Amino acid sequence: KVKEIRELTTAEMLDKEKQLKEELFNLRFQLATGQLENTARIKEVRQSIARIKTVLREQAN
Amino acid sequence: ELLDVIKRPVITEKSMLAMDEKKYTFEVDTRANKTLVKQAVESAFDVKVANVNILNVRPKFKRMGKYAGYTKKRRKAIVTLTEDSKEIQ
Amino acid sequence: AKVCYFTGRKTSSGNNRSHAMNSTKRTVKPNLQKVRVLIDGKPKKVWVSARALK
RNA sequence: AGCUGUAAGUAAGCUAUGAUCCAGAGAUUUCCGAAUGGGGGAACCCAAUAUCUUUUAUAGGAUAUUACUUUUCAGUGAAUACAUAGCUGAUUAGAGGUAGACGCAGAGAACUGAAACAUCUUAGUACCUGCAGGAAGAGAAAGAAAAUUCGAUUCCCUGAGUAGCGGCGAGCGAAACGGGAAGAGCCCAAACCAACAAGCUUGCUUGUUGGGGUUGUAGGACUCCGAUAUGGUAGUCUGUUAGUAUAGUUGAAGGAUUUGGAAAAUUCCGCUAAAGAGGGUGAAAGCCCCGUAGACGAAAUGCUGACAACACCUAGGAGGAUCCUGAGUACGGCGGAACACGAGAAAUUCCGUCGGAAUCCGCGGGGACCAUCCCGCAAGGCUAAAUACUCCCUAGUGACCGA
RNA sequence: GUAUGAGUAGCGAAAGACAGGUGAGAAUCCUGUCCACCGUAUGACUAAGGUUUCCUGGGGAAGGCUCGUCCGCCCAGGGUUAGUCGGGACCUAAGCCGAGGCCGAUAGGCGUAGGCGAUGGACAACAGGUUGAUAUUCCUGUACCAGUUGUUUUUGUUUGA
RNA sequence: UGCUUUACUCUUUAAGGACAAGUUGUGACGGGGAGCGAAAUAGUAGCGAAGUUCCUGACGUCACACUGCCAAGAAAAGCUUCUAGUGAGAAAACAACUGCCCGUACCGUAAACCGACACAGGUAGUCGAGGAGAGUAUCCUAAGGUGAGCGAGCGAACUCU
Repeated sequence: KVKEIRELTTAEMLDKEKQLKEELFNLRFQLATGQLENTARIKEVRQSIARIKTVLREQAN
Repeated sequence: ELLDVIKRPVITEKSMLAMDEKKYTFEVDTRANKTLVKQAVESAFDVKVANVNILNVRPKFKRMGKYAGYTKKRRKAIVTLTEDSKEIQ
Repeated sequence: AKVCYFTGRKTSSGNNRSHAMNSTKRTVKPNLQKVRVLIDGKPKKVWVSARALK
């Protein structure tokens, strides 16, 4: 789904990284209180952060 | 980095007593100070002053299948408030 | 008195015989002298062998 | 077309938009450790200077720089005027690990043998220490020889347990001719000529370039004529193509019966082979599977060649007045080590100390030394192959092992 | 690996008895009663040292010199909050490392300037309550130290400010 | 103007300076307390009387204060001045905020440390009550803590105390 990520200006990249950090923090707190049938949504957030950082290292030469 | 300070809340039998006097028990990562935990909580939940306290933990044993090995380190954080709540938990 | 600034003279070792050829170990050292010489215009003190003072 | 390691369990999910996996390139890489801002009882603590940050503000957070030594250049600089220590900044290189292996050096034992033990042997071995390299070391005759000669080094067979050395005792122990492996030769210093700088002796003395020049049949300068070509390379991380290494593709041919829980076993009747090597499948399979013979295949990164470019490097003939040919070096005394050679009648090689040559009508060597003859130019450098080893990587083999 | 010795020696200084529990099972676990022992210690607090043995609830194959429903044993959860205490962001003694440097076959040896180094200096909080486990840490009351913002009585950096 | 020091003149039962345990108030309407005690699983939650006089009295504290003796008894920082000095102007007052890293469970004359052991051994410091008593000696006891991790019978030799 990287094709979506290469379309975006460098500000919106950073905005999506901040949104992913917030969602990852809320998924931590919802693990700790015994919830979340969806436990495999966590890898998606980490790997989306990874893909955005690799793209922002690429377009920074 | 300001958002990877806190990991979890500590939900234990003392901590449920601490919920009455606005005192909350979190697991803060190592190499963190008191002042970062103030800054992270205040920029994460709109709450205030009245100082944090910080512990440490020595690890233990477990022996599952005849293989001896430790567990992690920890660091609790017992945070008190002035005027708000965190009725999420 | 370790080495020479000019030649390659330095200490070493060798045997020692005495009239029925028993052998011990010596130290045969060069003659060396501290002379004030001119390194690159600046005067310096350095160890110089008595052979190369001719 | 299944997948989320080891590894069962459940929970959640992903894939025909081609997941999981395989191969070549990328990106990230906490803290310690040569550890390198300062300190330290390693995986810890505390700083400085700039810049950006939260807070009304101080405390807080992040990023980058800050060790030591020399080799180059600045500026600063005095006991002392002049400049030298010294200081400050920038710049270049090092610093530690192995592969318990192979090489070169420094320093260097004892038990043991001699049926004891001092010279001797074990043995320049084990151990330590410095220095590297994929190899190292040695290398282009001051040589081997003794007629009739041959032309850099290294490695193998033979010479041979021979000549020799040894309280002539235990023992130690070569070399040349001869046959093979592989083959390769180059570059300076000197004399001389200019251009610069300084001393302008305004003698031509020193330093810096550029030329010149490299040898024993002596060669070069120097003069005179020439010619102004010919030929090789041990060079480029320059190109164009060929090959190869790191994932892969395809790849032939059998049925039934009896004993079986299960057939590949057995029995009739067939088929294939550039494939009858091997492994697995419910017991022993050419024809069930994975493969083997054979043919095919690389976007990416190396590696090896070939020939283009580019860099180099190199000439004849005659003359012999003058000039040059490696200095505290060769060599001698005294004290020790190397050569098979233990001072012996002892050349040849080094090391310590003290004496101390010649310049082509010259010098060294042919196992003290002299004469004659013969063979060679020391005291300046570089150099591929033939040879030794395997931490590791791939593919294999074995009258090697089977808890 | 298994015998003989052999079901032998030993069971590591002491005072217990009864009633009632729980339990498949009780001298050995729990509760009550009286008796007994130390009491400059067999009582209280701490420095090293040990490294989760501490608390709560379950278990009995092995450990416990017998037994064991029990444990410092096994399973599963959970507890160790500091401006003032002790140490660091302060100082040095014995000793050690030691830029340059002085020596030395290599390796290295020794030392100036500077540092490291408590057993020693110097330094701001007391009383009570609280829990199953922490308490000069948590809360209750009254304090103190070093600072930062916001308000409130002085200028020639000459300095007497 | 700090500090040192010489020479001279006054002053001394003095005056001045420095230090000081410990008392009385406040802190403190507070918590603390013999005993009472429930509504429910609780001696729970909750409720409180008095704080008197004499005797003995500390090497604990003043404080290494004083006298004596010879064996002649650590450093550096924190602290206080005086000037060099850079060099608008802060200096009390009140209010409101800021204060980092590491150790805090447990045992600790022992069953948890050092002895291979749940071992008759060893372990630095502080507190350490009463009757007699010089006393921490000895005998019995308070606060407290323990009753030993094999027993039941019999009451010979023999060995030990």
